[PDB]
Amino acid sequence: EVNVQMLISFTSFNDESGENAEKLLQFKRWFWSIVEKMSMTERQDLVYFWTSSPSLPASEEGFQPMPSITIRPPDDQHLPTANTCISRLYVPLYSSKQILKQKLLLAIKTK
Amino acid sequence: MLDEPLERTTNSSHANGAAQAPRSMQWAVRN
Repeated sequence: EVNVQMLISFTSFNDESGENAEKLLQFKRWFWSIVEKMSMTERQDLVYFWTSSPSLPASEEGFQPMPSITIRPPDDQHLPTANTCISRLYVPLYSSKQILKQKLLLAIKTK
Repeated sequence: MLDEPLERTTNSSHANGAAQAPRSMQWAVRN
């Protein structure tokens, strides 16, 4: 399976939306709560959409890239994308929450 | 509450190899 703590242990963060640090910290907290709030199939879909692998490698070594998250400028009508070559998840900045989880679930639903 | 780190790294050279100890025996290792 994929564990939330394991995902946190080797995940970095970027910033292209230019949001303030106070909002960004709570946004990271929201994202981590979202990630910790699905079932096994949904997290498998998430890791597939992120790194093209249904299972997270057991060790940090072996990751040819280093998984990262890029915060695009806000766009509530644009689904987040990803680059599997470097395993970089390009997600827009969703100020609203319900739209954030809805769009994340819709993006990970596609196979 | 239950605040936990959310970044890749929490320390560079701190705690040495204490963090590598098993969770069961983490009580027996300091720093």
